[PDB]
Amino acid sequence: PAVADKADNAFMMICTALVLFMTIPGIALFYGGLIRGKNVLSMLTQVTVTFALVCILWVVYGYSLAFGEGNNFFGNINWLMLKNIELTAVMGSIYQYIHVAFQGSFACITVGLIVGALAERIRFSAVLIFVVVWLTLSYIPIAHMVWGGGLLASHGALDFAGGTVVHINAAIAGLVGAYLKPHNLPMVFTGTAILYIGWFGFNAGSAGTANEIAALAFVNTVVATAAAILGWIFGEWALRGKPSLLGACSGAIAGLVGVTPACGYIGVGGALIIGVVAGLAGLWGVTMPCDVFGVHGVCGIVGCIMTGIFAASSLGGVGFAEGVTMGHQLLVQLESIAITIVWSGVVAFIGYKLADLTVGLRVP
Amino acid sequence: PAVADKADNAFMMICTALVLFMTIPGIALFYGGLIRGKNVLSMLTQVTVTFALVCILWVVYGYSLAFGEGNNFFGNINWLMLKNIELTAVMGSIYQYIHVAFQGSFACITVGLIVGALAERIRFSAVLIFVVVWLTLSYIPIAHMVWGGGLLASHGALDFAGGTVVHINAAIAGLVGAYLKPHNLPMVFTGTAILYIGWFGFNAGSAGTANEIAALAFVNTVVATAAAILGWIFGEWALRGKPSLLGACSGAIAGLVGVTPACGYIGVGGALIIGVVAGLAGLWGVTMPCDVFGVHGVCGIVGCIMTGIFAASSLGGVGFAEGVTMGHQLLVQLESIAITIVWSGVVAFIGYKLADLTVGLRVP
Amino acid sequence: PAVADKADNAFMMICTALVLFMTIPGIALFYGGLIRGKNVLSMLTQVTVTFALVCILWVVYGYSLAFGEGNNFFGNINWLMLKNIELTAVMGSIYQYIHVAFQGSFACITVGLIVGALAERIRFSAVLIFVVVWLTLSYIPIAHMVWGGGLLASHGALDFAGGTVVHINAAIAGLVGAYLKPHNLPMVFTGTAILYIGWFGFNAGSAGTANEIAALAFVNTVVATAAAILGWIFGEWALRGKPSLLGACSGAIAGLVGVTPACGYIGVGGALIIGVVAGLAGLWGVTMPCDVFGVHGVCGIVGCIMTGIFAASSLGGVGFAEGVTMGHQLLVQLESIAITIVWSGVVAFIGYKLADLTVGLRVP
Repeated sequence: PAVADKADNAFMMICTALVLFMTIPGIALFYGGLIRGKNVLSMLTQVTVTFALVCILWVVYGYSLAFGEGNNFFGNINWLMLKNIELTAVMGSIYQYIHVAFQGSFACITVGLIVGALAERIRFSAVLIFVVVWLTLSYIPIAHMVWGGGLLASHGALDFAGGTVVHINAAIAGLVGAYLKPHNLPMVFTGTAILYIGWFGFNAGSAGTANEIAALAFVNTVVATAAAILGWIFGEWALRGKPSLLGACSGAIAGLVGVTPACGYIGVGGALIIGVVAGLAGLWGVTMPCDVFGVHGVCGIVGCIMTGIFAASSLGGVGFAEGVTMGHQLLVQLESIAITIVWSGVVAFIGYKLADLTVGLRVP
Repeated sequence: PAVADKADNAFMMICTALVLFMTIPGIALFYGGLIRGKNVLSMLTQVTVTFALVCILWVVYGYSLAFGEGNNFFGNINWLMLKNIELTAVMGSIYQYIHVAFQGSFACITVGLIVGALAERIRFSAVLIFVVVWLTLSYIPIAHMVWGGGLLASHGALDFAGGTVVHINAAIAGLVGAYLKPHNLPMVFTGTAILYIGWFGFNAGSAGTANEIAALAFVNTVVATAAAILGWIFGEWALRGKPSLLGACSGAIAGLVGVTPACGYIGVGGALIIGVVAGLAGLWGVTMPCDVFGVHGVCGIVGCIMTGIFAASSLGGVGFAEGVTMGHQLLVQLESIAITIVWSGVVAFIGYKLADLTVGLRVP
Repeated sequence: PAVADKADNAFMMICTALVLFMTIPGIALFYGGLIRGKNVLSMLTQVTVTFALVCILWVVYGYSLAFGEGNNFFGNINWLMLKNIELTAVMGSIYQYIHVAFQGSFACITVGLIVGALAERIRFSAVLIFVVVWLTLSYIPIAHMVWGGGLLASHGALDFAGGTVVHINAAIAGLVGAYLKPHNLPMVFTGTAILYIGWFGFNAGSAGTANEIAALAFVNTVVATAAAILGWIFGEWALRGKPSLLGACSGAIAGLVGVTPACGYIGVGGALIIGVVAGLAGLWGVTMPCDVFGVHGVCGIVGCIMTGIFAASSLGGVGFAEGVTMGHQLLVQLESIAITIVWSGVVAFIGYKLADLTVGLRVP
C-alpha cells in the first residue's frame, strides 16, 4: 500500500492555501485597481461568488470528472461528493484529499482570471451560467487531458503547472468574451504581489512533493519573474522612454505565466531566457481587461513552446522522455496548444450563447 | 520518549504564522473598512497594542494557566515565562514551543475580534483593562476546559478549532460590550480574504499534525466557506433582490465560523450542509460592529450543535466516541455552549465594570 | 552522502516565500504609505525593478560569490548561473537550490529597505547603478563573512538572521544616502503587518530546518515584537501623552530588527528584555525615510550587542561556544558591528559616487 508522507502533506496543504490566496484576494485586487471605480464592488462580488461556486462544483463532480478513471477526455462520476475516496486514500505521496483541494484551487484561479476581466460588462446570472458551462466542458476535460492521464498526457505533453490548462485556456475563454481607467495602481501592485507569492504554491506545489523538482520549479519561478520584469521594463523604457508601475507588474505576470509550464523541466539558464522572452512578447502583445488575455495567451503559448526546448538536458533541462527528440517534443507542445485554443474556443462560445439565450449577456 | 516530527513542526509553525496573519492585519483591515473613517487609525492602534499585550500575557502565564497540569477549570502557574518547558520538550508530535505559539495565536484572534469591534466607543485603558481581565478569566479557563483536558473535554465535547473557545466566547464578550458607515469595502474584502487564508492554519493546524484529519479539516474549510457564501448570497438575493459585496464576505465568515468546531469530525457532505445553514442563519441573524457578534455567535452555536450531528459515521463523519450516541453528543454540545455563553458573560461583565470603575468606559 | 529531508525542504521553501513576501509587497507598501503621494508609483516601480535585478545578479554570481568556497571576505565565481551545483546537491538538510533561493530572498529585502527609502530623491539609473555596486561589494562580502564561513563566522560571531548582514548593513548604506507626509497609515499598517508575517520565514527559516531552534526563534519573534510594541507605545504615551499607529508599527519593527540576530540563541526571557530595550532605543533613536535607518541601525546594533549577552545559558540562552566567555563574545559582537558599519560605509559611498559621476544622483 502506498503511504502518505507528512512532509509532502504539509507542503501540499500550504501550497493549496497559497494558490487559494492567488484568487482571494490576488486577482480580485489586481482587477480592482484596473477597472473603472464604479465597477469594483460588483466585480469583487462576482469573483467571490463564482469562486464559491467553483469550489462547490469541484467537490460535487468536478474533481472526479477531471481526475477519475475515464477516457482520453474526461474521468467519471464515481467520486461524486468524493464518494469512494477513503479519507486515508493516498495519491502520489500525499493523501488524495489534498490532491482534491490543490487541483480545485487551480480551477478557481482559472475561473477568477476570466470573471475578473468580464465582471464589468456581463450580467451576473450570465457569468454564473458561463462558469458552470466552461468549467464543466473546458477546464475539466483539458485538466483530464493534460494531468488526468488523458489524450495530451498519453502523448507526452510537458506542461508542469498549467500553461495550457490555466493560461491559454482562460485566455481564450476571455477573448471570446471580448469578441462577444487604472484608478488604483497601488491596489494593482498589491494584487500582483499576492499573485506572485501564491504563484510559488502554484508552480512548486505542482511537484506533488517537497523534492528537488519543487526546488527547481521554485528557483526558476524567481528567475523567470525577475527576467520578465526587466525584459518588459527595458522594452517599456526603449519604446516609451521610461518604466511604469503597470509595466513592471505586467512583466512579473508575463514571466510567471511564461514559466508556468516550464518551471519543473528546465535549468535556471532556461528560466532566465524564458522570462526575458515572455516579458518582451507580453509587451509586444499588449501593444499589438482584454489585455490580460493577450498576456496570458501570448506568454502561455510562448512558455509551452519553449518548454519543448529548454527541457533538453543539452540546455540544462531535466531531459525529454526516452526516445523523444526535441523535434518531436516540439510537435507535441504545438499540438497541445492548438487543441487547448480550439477546445476552449467552442466551449466558451457555447457558454456565452447559452447564457445569452437564457438571461442575456450585457448588464441591464 | 515522545519524539518530534519535523514535518509536523514545519506544518505547525506555518499554521501559527497563518493564524497570526488572521489578526495582523486580517481582522484589523476587516473592521478598518467597516467603522467610520475618523476611527480607523485609533482602532488599528488598539488592535496592534492589545495583540502585543495578549502575546506577552500568554508567554508570562497565559499558556501555563490554559495548558498546564490543573483542575477542571484552569492549569497552573508552573510554566511562568515557559519555565520547566525544556526547549526539546515534545507535545503531540511537535515541540511544545510550537504548541505555545499556535495556541497563543488563537488567543490573539479571539481578543482582536473583540477589540476591533469595540475600539470605536471604548477608552483605551478601559479596553486594555478589559483584555487582561477577560483573557485571564474567560479565554484561559474555557481554553483549559475544552482543549486543556478540563471539564468539557473530559465530558467528550467535540470542538475542533474553537467554536466555543474563540467564537461564542468572543461573541458574548462583544455583545455585553454593546449592551454596556462602511467606507472602504475593498479593505473589508481584503481583510476577509486574509481571514480566510489564515483560517486554513486555524482549522487545519488544529490537527496538530499534517495528517488525513488536517486534510479533512482543510477540504471541509473550502467546502463550508463556499457553501455559506452561496447560502448567504442567495438569501440576500431573495430578500434584497441582489447580492452585495458585504453579504458575500459575511457569508464567507458565517461558513468559516460554522465549520470551525466541525472541520475535523465531519464529511464533505456535512461540510456543505453546515456551510449553507450557517450562511442563512448568519443572514437571518444580522437581520434580527455588533452584527459581527451576531454572526460569530449564531454561526458559532449552529456549528457546535451541528458538529454533534455530522460527526456521526452514519452521515460521513469520523464517528462519535465509543458508547456515545448522537443523542448524548448533542446534549454534550448544548451544555458546552450554555457554559461558554454563561461563563464569558459574567467575566466580560466583570471586565467592563472593573474598567468602568477604574478609568471609565466611554471615550473622553 | 548527505541526504535531503523533505520536511526541511518544505519548511525552507515556505520560509523563502514568506521572506519574498517581506519585499513584495511588504516594504513597498510600508514606504508607500509614508512617502509623499506624488512619489509612490515611482517608488513602487523602483522597488519592483531592483528586486528583479537583485534576483538576477544573485543567480548569475551573487550566490556563488557569497556562499562558494573562498577567502575570509568572498567566495568564488565557480557557481555562475549555479553551474556545478547538482540539482540534487544537499546543503545542511535541504537541497542546495533552496539555500540559493532563501539566501537570495534576504539579499532582496536588504536592497528593498534601501531602495524604498531613497526612491524619492534618487535618479533611477543612479539607484540601479548603486544596487549593483553595493550588493556586489557590501551585501555579498558581509554575507560571506557572517554566514559563508568568512572572517566573522570564523571568529564566532552570533548573528542568527542578519542583524549585521541585513540591518546595520542597509541602515548605513541608507544613511550615507541621506548624507549625500505620512498619507496612508492603513497602508503603512498593512506593509508592517506583512513584514511581521514574512519575518517568521526570516528568523525561523534561519534554522535551516524545522527543529527546536526554529521553534525557539519563532516564539522569540512573537515575544520580542510584542515587547517592542509596548515598550515603544509606553514611551510614546509617556512623551507625547498617547500612542499613535505609526509608533505602534515602528515598535513592531524595532523588536523584529532587535531580535533578528538573537532569535535563535536566547530564551523567551531574553526575547522580552531585548524587545522592550529595542522599542525604547528605537523611539529614543527617531527622536534624536531616514528614520527607518535610525531604527534598523540603532535596533540592529542593540540586538547584536544583546545577543552577546542573552545567548548565555546563565540567562536562559542556548549557551556560548566552548571556551568562550560572555566577555569575549561581547568583544566579538562589537567588532562585527564596527566592521559592518565601516565596510558598508566605504562601499555605499563608492556606490553613490560612481552613480553620481555616471548618471548624476538627484532626479532630473
